[PDB]
Amino acid sequence: SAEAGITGTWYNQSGSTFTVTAGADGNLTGQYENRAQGTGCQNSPYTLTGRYNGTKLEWRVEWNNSTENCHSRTEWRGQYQGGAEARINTQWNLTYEGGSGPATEQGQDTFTKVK
Ligand SMILES: O=C(CCCC[C@@H]1SC[C@@H]2NC(=O)N[C@@H]21)N[C@H]1CCNC1
Repeated sequence: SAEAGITGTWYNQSGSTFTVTAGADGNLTGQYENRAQGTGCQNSPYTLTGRYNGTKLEWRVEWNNSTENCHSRTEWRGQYQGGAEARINTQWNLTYEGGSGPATEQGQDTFTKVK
C-alpha cells in the first residue's frame, strides 16, 4: 500500500497531468488530461481507473468524454518510487481500430509531482 504518496497530481514529460486517489484497498480513481502535442482528446478531463499493489500500479483511460470521443484507450503499467523526487515510471499501450486491423502504439511516460 503506497496510498499516501501515489494520491496527488502528477505530470509526465509531454506536459500531461493526472490527479488520482489511491484507496487503502488498492482502487485508483481520478482524471487524466492529455497535452501531448499532435494527439487527440487534449485539454479536457478523461476518467482514470486502475489498481495498485504496493509500488506496482496500472491504470487505463478511455478517450471518450462529453467533449471529444477519439475511439481509443491507453493502459499504463509501472512502478512508484517514493521519497525525495518521487516518480511513477510507466510503459503504455494506446490501442484503437486501424484501417487493416487492431492497432497498438507503445511508449514510456515518466511522472513527477513537479508542475
Ligand atoms: O490520440 C489519441 C488519444 C490521446 C492519446 C494521448 C497519449 S496516451 C499515451 C501518451 N501519454 C500522454 O500523456 N499522452 C499520450 N487517440 C487516437 C487518435 C487516433 N489514434 C489514436
